[PDB]
Amino acid sequence: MVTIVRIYLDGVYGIGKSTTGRVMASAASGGSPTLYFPEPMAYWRTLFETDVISGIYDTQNRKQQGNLAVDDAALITAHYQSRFTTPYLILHDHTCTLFGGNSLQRGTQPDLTLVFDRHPVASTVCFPAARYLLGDMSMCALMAMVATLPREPQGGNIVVTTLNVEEHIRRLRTRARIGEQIDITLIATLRNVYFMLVNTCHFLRSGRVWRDGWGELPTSAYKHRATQMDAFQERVSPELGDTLFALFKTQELLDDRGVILEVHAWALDALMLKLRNLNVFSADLSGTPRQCAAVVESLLPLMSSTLSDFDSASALERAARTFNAEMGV
Amino acid sequence: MVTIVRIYLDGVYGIGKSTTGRVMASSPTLYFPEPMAYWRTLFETDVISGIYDTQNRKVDDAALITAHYQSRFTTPYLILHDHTCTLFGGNSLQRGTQPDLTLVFDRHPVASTVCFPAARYLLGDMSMCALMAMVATLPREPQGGNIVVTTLNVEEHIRRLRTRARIGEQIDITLIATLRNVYFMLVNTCHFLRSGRVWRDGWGELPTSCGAYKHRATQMDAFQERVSPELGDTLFALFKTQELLDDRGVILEVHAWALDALMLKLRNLNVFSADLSGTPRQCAAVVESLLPLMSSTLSDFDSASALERAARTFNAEMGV
Repeated sequence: MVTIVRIYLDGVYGIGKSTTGRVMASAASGGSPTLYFPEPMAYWRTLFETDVISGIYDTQNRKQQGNLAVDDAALITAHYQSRFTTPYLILHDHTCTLFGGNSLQRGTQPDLTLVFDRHPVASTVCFPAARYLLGDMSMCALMAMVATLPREPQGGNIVVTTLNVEEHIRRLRTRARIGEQIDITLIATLRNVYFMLVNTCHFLRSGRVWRDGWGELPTSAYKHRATQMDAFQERVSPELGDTLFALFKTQELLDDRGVILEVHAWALDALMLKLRNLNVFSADLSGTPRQCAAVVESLLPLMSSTLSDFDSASALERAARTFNAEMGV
Repeated sequence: MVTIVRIYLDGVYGIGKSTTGRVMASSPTLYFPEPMAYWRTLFETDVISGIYDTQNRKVDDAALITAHYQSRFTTPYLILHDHTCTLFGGNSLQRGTQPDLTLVFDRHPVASTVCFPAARYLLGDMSMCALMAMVATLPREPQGGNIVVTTLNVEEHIRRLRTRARIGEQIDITLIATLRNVYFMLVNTCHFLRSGRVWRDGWGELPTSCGAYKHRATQMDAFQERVSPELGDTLFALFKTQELLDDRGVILEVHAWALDALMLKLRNLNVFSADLSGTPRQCAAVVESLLPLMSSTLSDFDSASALERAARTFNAEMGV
């Protein structure tokens, strides 16, 4: 038998996710034998007749320019948003058959650590949520995305990466073209959405449910605040209004009476059940890559581990080798 | 402990599955209808109008808009699946008795995520990429599921669809023919997995489905139901395409994983067929007759009440 700790590293782009993950996988970094699963980049650019990275931001240009109807521009955007998801769903279907069960917090160092660049939450929930709040996407499209989030089986750990805005923009800046513009509005919205995610999991871990405070909560003004730089944070004890659930109390989902339809309630039930099994953490990436790797590394004692066998652990290693080689550039 | 038999009534449209379902409910029987309101009524867009109106291309951008609409068909199915899968219970077994409760669902997630799209790249209206996209979103069927594919001789099917259209309408006959082939492939896939085999058994010794295979899959009566089918009679066969292989002709591992998922997700689907030639009451009788061959799960009193609540709500919210 083999003890396994699995970690999804997530957050806003340009913070230092991949670099931290690669260092964590290194071996110069010590700790437990670690396997890194990078972003499925080939899948997006190189394996099919289209570059989904192109399309996404490009559609936001064609719509601005007046190159495609705004009704069409919300539709082809959505389809690309959908394509981001596919490789994550596939990786998830594959590896969940191998983690094993017996989730526990065992405190000791595992036989083996897995590190995934991004959890399926990123492309099915967070990124679409951002786009909906900015007005690039409808509620109906968001629900299309959100419904495709898979259930996390027992044992999962998600580490959301944090960083002060100054340094984050500075980090994007160094990596940007000549005098290329940075989308401050998107990052600001994406930064809040990830705080809403961290808050949500805290909420659910404290035994609370999306109905706890629903009647009192105002209708979702809300979208203004969602784009406001630093309007949201990691909260000690989260209230419904600090979580993702709050964006769903809007008119498009309610009665004539003002009561949410039971069918959208079912949708919020599913989002809850699906995030239940994600043990949540924060990691500040202020340091150098080495120091970042250590900030995440020191979260291990509170992390959940599963018991798997030697044959599955090997199957996870071939998976990682297969994934790295098939997803590069 | 309440004994539950859930059946998914599925197949190509315009045969009479909804009608059959409604009659079965009139052993107590619940009927979950299609999420019609969800698709047409609850939001600004009409996905049934949309996917038809998007075919005002009759050729490259349409393929992306029709693929997005396909996603929207799926949404309410994933929502209903997530709510009910909690309540069915475990202990799957073919007990051969009349259950305390039988659930009739209009269609399974497999229709919208696999059959209509999931490599519906077939008519060339959608791409392998857009396909993998839908197929990946197929939910895992928990133990005890039963699927009944409705079959109908093509003459009576075409008649039914015609005696339902108005002054200047069309029937996408070429879509109807393809769907009839894809649903046979679905039946065969389940028989094949039940037979103990796996998508790899026959894979090397299968011709690369490229160009010719798609054209064959759109001909009326090109496929049929077989108890012992060849790999080429299944949904697995359509994924051996140049688009998914490397230089040396071997399927990439990531694509292989997608076939495993599809495989695994279909495992607990006990498949049946039913001929819908007769009257609505006869069709229901045909389906009712398969009951003692089906899987049943053991649920608690509280969960079966929740399922009864589920159907009342769903019929209430999804009408028109």
